[PDB]
Amino acid sequence: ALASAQLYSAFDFNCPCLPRYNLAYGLGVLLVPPLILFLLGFVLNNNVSMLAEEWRRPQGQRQKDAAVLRYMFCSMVQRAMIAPAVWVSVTLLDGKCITCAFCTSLPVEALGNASHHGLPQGEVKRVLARIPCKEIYDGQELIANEVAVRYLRCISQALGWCFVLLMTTLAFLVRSLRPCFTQAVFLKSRYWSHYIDIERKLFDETCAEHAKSFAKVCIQQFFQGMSKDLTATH
Amino acid sequence: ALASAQLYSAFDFNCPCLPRYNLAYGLGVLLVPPLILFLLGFVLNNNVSMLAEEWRRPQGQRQKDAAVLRYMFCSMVQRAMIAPAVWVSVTLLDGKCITCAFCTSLPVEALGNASHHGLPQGEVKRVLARIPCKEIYDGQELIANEVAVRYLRCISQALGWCFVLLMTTLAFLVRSLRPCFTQAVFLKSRYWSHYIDIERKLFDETCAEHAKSFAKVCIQQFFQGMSKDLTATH
Amino acid sequence: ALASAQLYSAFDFNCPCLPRYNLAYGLGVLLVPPLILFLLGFVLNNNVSMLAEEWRRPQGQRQKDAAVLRYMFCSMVQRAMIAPAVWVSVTLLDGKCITCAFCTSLPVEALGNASHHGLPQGEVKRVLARIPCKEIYDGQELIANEVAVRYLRCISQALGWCFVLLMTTLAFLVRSLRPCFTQAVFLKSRYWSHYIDIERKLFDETCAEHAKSFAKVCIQQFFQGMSKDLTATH
Amino acid sequence: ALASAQLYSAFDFNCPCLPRYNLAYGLGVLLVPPLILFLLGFVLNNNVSMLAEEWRRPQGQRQKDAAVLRYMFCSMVQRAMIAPAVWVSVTLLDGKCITCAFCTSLPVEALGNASHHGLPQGEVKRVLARIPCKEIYDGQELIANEVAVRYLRCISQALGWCFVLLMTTLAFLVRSLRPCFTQAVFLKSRYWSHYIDIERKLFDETCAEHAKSFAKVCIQQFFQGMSKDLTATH
Amino acid sequence: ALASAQLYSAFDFNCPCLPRYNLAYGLGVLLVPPLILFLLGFVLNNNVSMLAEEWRRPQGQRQKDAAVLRYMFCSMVQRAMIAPAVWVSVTLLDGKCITCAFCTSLPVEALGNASHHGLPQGEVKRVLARIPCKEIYDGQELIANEVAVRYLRCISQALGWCFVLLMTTLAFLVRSLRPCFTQAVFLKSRYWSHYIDIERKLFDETCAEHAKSFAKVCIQQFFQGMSKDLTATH
Amino acid sequence: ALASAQLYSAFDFNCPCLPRYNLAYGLGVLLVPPLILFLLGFVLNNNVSMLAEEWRRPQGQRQKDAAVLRYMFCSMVQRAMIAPAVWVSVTLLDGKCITCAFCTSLPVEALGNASHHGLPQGEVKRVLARIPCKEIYDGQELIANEVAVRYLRCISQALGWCFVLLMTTLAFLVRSLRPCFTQAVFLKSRYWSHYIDIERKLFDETCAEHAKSFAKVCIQQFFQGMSKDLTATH
Amino acid sequence: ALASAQLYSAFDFNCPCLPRYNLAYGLGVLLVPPLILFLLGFVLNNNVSMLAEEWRRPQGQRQKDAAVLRYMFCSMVQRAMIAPAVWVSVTLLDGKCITCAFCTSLPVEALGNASHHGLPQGEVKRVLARIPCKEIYDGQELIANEVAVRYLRCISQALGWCFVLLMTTLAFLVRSLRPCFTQAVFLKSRYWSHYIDIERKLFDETCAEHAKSFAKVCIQQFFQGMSKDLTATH
Amino acid sequence: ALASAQLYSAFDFNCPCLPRYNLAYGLGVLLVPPLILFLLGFVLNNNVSMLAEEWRRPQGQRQKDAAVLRYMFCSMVQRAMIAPAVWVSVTLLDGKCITCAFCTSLPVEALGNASHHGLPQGEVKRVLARIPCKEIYDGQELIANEVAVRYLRCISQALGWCFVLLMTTLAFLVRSLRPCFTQAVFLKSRYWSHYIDIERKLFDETCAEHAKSFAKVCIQQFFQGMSKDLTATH
Ligand SMILES: CCCCCCCC/C=C\CCCCCCCC(=O)O[C@@H](COC(=O)CCCCCCCCCCCCCCC)COP(=O)([O-])OCC[N+](C)(C)C
Ligand SMILES: CCCCCCCC/C=C\CCCCCCCC(=O)O[C@@H](COC(=O)CCCCCCCCCCCCCCC)COP(=O)([O-])OCC[N+](C)(C)C
Ligand SMILES: CCCCCCCC/C=C\CCCCCCCC(=O)O[C@@H](COC(=O)CCCCCCCCCCCCCCC)COP(=O)([O-])OCC[N+](C)(C)C
Repeated sequence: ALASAQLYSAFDFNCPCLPRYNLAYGLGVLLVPPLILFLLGFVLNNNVSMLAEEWRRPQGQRQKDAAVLRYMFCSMVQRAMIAPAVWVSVTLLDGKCITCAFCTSLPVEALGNASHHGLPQGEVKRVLARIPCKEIYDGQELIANEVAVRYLRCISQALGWCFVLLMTTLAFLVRSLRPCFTQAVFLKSRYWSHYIDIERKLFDETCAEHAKSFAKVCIQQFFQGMSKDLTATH
Repeated sequence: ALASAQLYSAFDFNCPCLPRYNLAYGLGVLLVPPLILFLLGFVLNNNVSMLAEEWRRPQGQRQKDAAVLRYMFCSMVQRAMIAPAVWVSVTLLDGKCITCAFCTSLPVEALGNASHHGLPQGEVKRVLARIPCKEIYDGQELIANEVAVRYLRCISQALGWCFVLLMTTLAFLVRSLRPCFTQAVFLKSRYWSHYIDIERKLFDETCAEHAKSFAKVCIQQFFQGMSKDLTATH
Repeated sequence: ALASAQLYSAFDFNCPCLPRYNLAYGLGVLLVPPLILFLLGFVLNNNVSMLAEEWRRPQGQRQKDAAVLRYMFCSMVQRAMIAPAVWVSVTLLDGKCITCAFCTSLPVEALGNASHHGLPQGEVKRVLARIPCKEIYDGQELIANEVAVRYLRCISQALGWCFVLLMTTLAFLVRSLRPCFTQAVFLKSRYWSHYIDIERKLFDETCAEHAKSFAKVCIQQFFQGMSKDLTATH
Repeated sequence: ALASAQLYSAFDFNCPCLPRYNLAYGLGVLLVPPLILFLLGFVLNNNVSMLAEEWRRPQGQRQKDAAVLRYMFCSMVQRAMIAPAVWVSVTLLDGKCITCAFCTSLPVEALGNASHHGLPQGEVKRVLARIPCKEIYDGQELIANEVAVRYLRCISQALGWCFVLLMTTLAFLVRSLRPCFTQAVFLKSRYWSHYIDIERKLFDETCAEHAKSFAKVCIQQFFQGMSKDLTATH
Repeated sequence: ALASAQLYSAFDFNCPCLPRYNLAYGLGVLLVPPLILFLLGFVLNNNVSMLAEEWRRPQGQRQKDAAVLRYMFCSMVQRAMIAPAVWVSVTLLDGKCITCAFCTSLPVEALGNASHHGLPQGEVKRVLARIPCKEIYDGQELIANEVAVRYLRCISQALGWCFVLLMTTLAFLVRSLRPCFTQAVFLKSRYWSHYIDIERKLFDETCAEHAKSFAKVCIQQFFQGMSKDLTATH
Repeated sequence: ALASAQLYSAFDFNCPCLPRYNLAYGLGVLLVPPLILFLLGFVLNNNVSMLAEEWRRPQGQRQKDAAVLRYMFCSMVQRAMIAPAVWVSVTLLDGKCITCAFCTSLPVEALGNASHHGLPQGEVKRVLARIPCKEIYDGQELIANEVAVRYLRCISQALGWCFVLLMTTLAFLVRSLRPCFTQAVFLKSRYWSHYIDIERKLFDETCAEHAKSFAKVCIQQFFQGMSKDLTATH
Repeated sequence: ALASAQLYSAFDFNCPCLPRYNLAYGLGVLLVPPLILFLLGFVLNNNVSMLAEEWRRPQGQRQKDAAVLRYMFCSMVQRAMIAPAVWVSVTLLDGKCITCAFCTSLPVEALGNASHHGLPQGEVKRVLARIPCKEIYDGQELIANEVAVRYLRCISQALGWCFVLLMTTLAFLVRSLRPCFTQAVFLKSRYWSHYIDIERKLFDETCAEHAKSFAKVCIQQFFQGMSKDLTATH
Repeated sequence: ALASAQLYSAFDFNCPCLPRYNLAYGLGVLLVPPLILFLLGFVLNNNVSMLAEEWRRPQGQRQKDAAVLRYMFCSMVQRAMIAPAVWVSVTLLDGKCITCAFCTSLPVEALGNASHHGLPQGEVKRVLARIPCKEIYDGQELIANEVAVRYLRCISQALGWCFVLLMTTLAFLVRSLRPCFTQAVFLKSRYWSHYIDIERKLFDETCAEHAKSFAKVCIQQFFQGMSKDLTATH
């Protein structure tokens, strides 16, 4: 979870100031890295195999239970949401992922300069699009680069807090209510966990103990056959 | 509690210098993050489920007691107030959350420049609003940017200390008085806590001990059936 | 105690250069933060409840003693004075809390420039008041900003050391004399402390031991009722 | 795995701005260091010898099993892919390895300057090739150096995330499915590991114990033969 | 002792360049902080009360001895001198505490400029006094500010080493000679220390052991009276 | 091994820009430091003496074995190659050791300026030789100093990776194949190691135990002969 | 010993450029701090009292021995020389303590400028004396300030190494020869040390054990006399 | 050994640019510090006394042996060479100790400027000598200061590596050959070491045990004679 925030510093955002690629490159940085951390939430878990080994059979003779599986699945999905939830928020509290996503859509005749200063309806996208990357901006007449960053960098943080609110309100709601939390079905899941754990621990003990009783018959053939006597003796 | 103060440095405040959005964006940074830490105070607690499982039934056959619940609820709410209390204070001891909230309301004909220098009653909001963000300020004639920050940044810290005073005086008052602190009802709550704890500890012992007595009948079927003899023996 | 000094660095002093608000904003930073740490000295203590539970009854049937309470009260007040004592001193060894408190009162015709250079008796407050905040000072003729800071920043440190002297001389005096230090009454207080401590420790032992004898009758109802047999057995 | 990322900082990339060598020097930094970490993944493993000692005999009398080997091989290859997978991604999230690979191929008459400004079809490679190394660039007329880095540095990160997605989706797929994961064959592999380990541990015990029973007959010949008496005695 | 040196860095010396206040503000920083650390040396000690409780009675029936007290007193005073001794030296090895103490007294017609350049006998104090604070110095003609700091900053360090010499020579003298060091009286003091220590340790044992035998009769009244039965039993 | 890389930072490379000394000073920094670490690999080992003590006799009556020695020798040589292998690579990934080795050999009429601009065939070495040390370069006309460093600094890193590839491919090959790895001869070597170790440990025990039985007869002659009585007794 | 070197950084050398005071202030920094560390070497030792208590009596009835004292004295003096030896060397390896000691004595007509350029035989001291403190130097004609520092700063380090040589040669000589190192007298000194140590350890045991047998009769008078009963019992 | 390298940073080299003193001051920094560390290698050893006590007698009745001494001596000398060996090398890998040693000897008519530009055969030493200390160099015509440092700073490092090679080749040679390494004589030396060690350990035990049996008769005379009764009893 903590690695989700620090890796954002390693990434070096930069938006290609082009008309139709901004909307692609912006959202992609917003949604795809979440999707990675979602799937990555499963492979790090250990019970993922049991579901596939169990859910693979479309015959109904499944071993564990019809209801315990639904619980264990719905539980594992919850502990996965934490990683992508952190990413989508902390990236929304910066604006850079959003400042160049919709930069080619804001209104200029409302908060910026006048409605028109002598440019067609096509170059406006050609000119507004370069709002980020404050080193090549040919639209200082149409709107100030310093202001148009404030208007958008602000709107981002609104979605930032309004997102974190709707997220925590959801955790507070499922953490204290019905969604497959029943007392009976809970004991089954917690019990089958210990069965899986002491199995692996108890198996390793018997195997190693079986070898030690068997390897000794081999190590008495390398010995007593080299020379049966050391020549280096004085 | 300590994470409430350090996260303020991670956030990068910046106020959109517009007439009617300041008052929105200012207060929102003041109140919403508190509301997050309030709800977050519950989900981190563990007894939250017991209340919902208990308070859900609107029938009166509740198990624990009619009075113990009211205590445990009123206790949990107290340990939640600490987080949002720290946020609302330390953010009030900076002014940035408040300097742009009411910047479009102070009087200019009292501490600033003269009463009027040739501007209508509409642009004053248009001009005063940009007092923060000291890079685009077209009102150096109407009031100095250096002074108008002092007048407001000062008034903030007054509410800062005056808030922390009324807060600590409240803690000192409830920490040594009546609010459901009775000796009898207290023992019930402290007793039902240990019942919940040694339950989980004592349950895990019996389950694991039950598996170990049962798994051994399975591990004697993988063994003694592979070959009953190692071929690698010399 | 140590947090009293370090928090001073977190606070960012700045004095609103106005005529009648300096005297308010100055002293407030001097006295109010002390008052916070005073009350905060009680809520962190644990015996505060016993006094309120005991001193509440205005009937005279108080349990502990008529004299032991007076000792325990007068003792707790002493260990509270340490925090505000550190604050009022270390803030007096800087002048910033005092340089703008009385900056509108010093004499100019004594150490500064000439007695009068052509200004009325009203603007002198209007002009002298801005002595701190060395970026907008319209009184370079009436007195040098570099000198008038020395005269006041010096007078502060006089009260600084003269305060710490009168403080330590008071600690040295009460630490080795009469103020309710009698041998008899002392043993009562030290004895009732251990009674309060081993009570809480001894109570938790019996309660937890009572549950463990009782929870076992419940955990034999979830078991032996699931199936009495594992289906996953080979 | 972690050393794969940090060593990238030690390496100091720099692309020789020549026409036909870019495409060589670029890909080489992309593919060769992966190939090193692949082979290096084997030599650090310990079971590599057993395969060669076993797979060397092309006669079919192999000792372990016909199926266990295929598992152990296919398992070892998996834990090797992690190192080169990290390299090829983190180097694709920078562009420098890719910005000079294809810099001599992008279109100029699409996103850059005009289609032609008076240069033949040969020097374009001669001029475009020096796009990186922003100190000797004789093509400021044909396309801006600041823009042409954005267009390519962006396209890299697309392959960056699109690579990491297809990678993690592959791990999630093989981590929960068929590829030689059968229960029977698994026990063989895990069992032959312990045999190899307790062998080395049990052999060292017997050898050292055999010497200690034998060395003592030698150390009684250096002693009792020096003088049988110390001369330094008083 | 070590805190005496480091606190000097926290203090921010600055000398008010006035005629008759230098001599006051200079010595005060030299002597007063010593006097604080002297008295502070007592309150941190623990035997201070015994002297006051003993020396208070002006009747001669004192308990301990007529001679042991004189030893214990003369011993405690010695371990106090270490703190102020460090302060007065390390502050003398800087000159700032002394450079502005006597700056208005040095001779100008000896090492500085000529004897007289056209100023009365009053302004010389008015002009020489501002020698420190090298930002407002109207006496560059009468003596160079760079030289007059060397002459005084040097004389300080002479008293610095000459002080530390006379100090260590005093410690070496009393550390190996007569001043109430007799063998007989020494054993009394060292013996009465252990009596005071094992007293407090042995008292706490009996009191706590007495409560535990008594509290149990109270904790059997909260129990067995709540309900004698848990309702939450299944 | 790790000290091989860090010591490179301590060394301060600098190439004497002369015609025929570059080729000497360059290669010397490349090959000689390797040769040091090779020989240093032996003296740090401990079995080096046994070979010399054994291989010295050119008579054939050698004690250990005719075959075990060849193994132990060929093993020790392998663990020595690691140090010089790291040096020759990491120094090839910088170019400075190679940029001035062959700087007087590259072609100028291929990638640099024109074929000839008015200089004989002798001064070209006189002029090209100073390509490194970019402070005295009299050949800005014949070829740019910025480009000619790229051409050579690049060619180095080609040999860098191409070297590390051929190295790791060699380790992977000998780590899993024939070169005196036979099972029989291996047990001899591993067995004679323990003999050497427990010998030194077992010898030190007997010697120290022999002295302690003998020193006691000496320490009863200094005692009981001083005076047989202390005079300081009271 | 190590504190002798680090304290040199704390001291801030600066030489008063005057004719006859240099020679004083220079040597004083060289010799006096040594003399401090010499005497300080004794007071930190513990056997210093025994000598004074023993050597005080000029009667010849001394207790320990006529010869053992001479050894213990000559031993303690040796372990004191280490501190001042380090100071006098490391301060000689800088020149600042010596560059201004003899700066008014070097020859100018030998390594500096010409023999005479128009100044009397008195001002030469007046002018040469200010050679250090390279901010006010009125002798740039008579000799360069940059050179005359080299000539003297060099001569210092000659005495630096030549001192450390004669010092270590002395330690090597006394560390392996006659100066009261005899075997007989050595055992006396080493024996009387243990007598002094186990005395203090054995005395503290008996005294504390004597109090504990005695304090108990006092603690049974504060108890059983308060009330013999707690009133707080329920 | 490691302190030999770090102390080089503490020393601040600087060469007095004079004709005949360079050759002195240069070599002195090269050879003398080695000679210090050589002698210092002995005094830190402990067996140095035994040799002097033994080798002092020129009579032939020496106690240990005629051959063991020669071994122990030749062994101790070896472990001393390590310190000065490190110094002479790491100082040769910088040139500063050598750049000003022979700076007044290199040829100018070979690698520098022309053979003669109008100066006699005497001033050449007068002018070449100041080659280091690149702030006063009056020979920019005769040879460039930047080049003449390269020519000499290079030649140093040749002797640097060529020295370390001949050194390590010597260690590798004596570490595996004849120089008094015989098996018989080795056991004597290793045996007499343990005799010396357990002697000191066993002596301290008997002496301390003898005092404890004797001090008790003294501590029963200070006790039972003070008063035989405490007066402070209640
Ligand atoms: C300071 C530290 C810095 C941190 C870094 C931060 C940045 C991080 C950025 C990114 C992180 C990305 C992580 C990737 C996923 C990791 C797991 C994995 O890969 O395992 C899989 C790999 O084995 C396979 O099955 C893949 C095989 C596909 C072939 C790929 C060709 C590679 C050669 C190149 C030729 C290219 C030519 C084409 C050119 C386009 C499966 O093996 P496993 O054993 O089952 O894995 C267990 C996984 N577990 C451990 C998670 C449980
Ligand atoms: C902060 C730290 C910095 C990190 C550094 C980061 C940078 C890293 C960069 C690069 C890392 C490169 C690592 C190399 C591989 C290492 C392993 C190895 O080499 O072992 C082999 C070496 O022994 C041989 O078999 C090779 C012999 C070939 C002769 C080479 C001539 C050398 C002389 C020069 C003349 C040249 C003249 C020609 C000039 C062109 C085999 O021995 P082993 O005992 O079986 O090895 C076990 C290996 N194990 C330990 C892995 C299990
Ligand atoms: C942060 C830390 C910095 C790291 C530093 C990095 C830089 C490192 C740079 C370089 C490292 C170089 C290391 C050198 C080799 C070390 C080992 C050695 O020397 O031992 C030998 C020395 O004893 C001898 O046998 C040599 C005697 C030759 C005489 C030399 C004259 C010296 C006086 C000067 C007059 C000159 C006059 C002429 C002027 C030209 C043998 O003794 P040993 O007991 O058998 O040794 C065991 C060795 N072992 C411990 C390895 C097992």
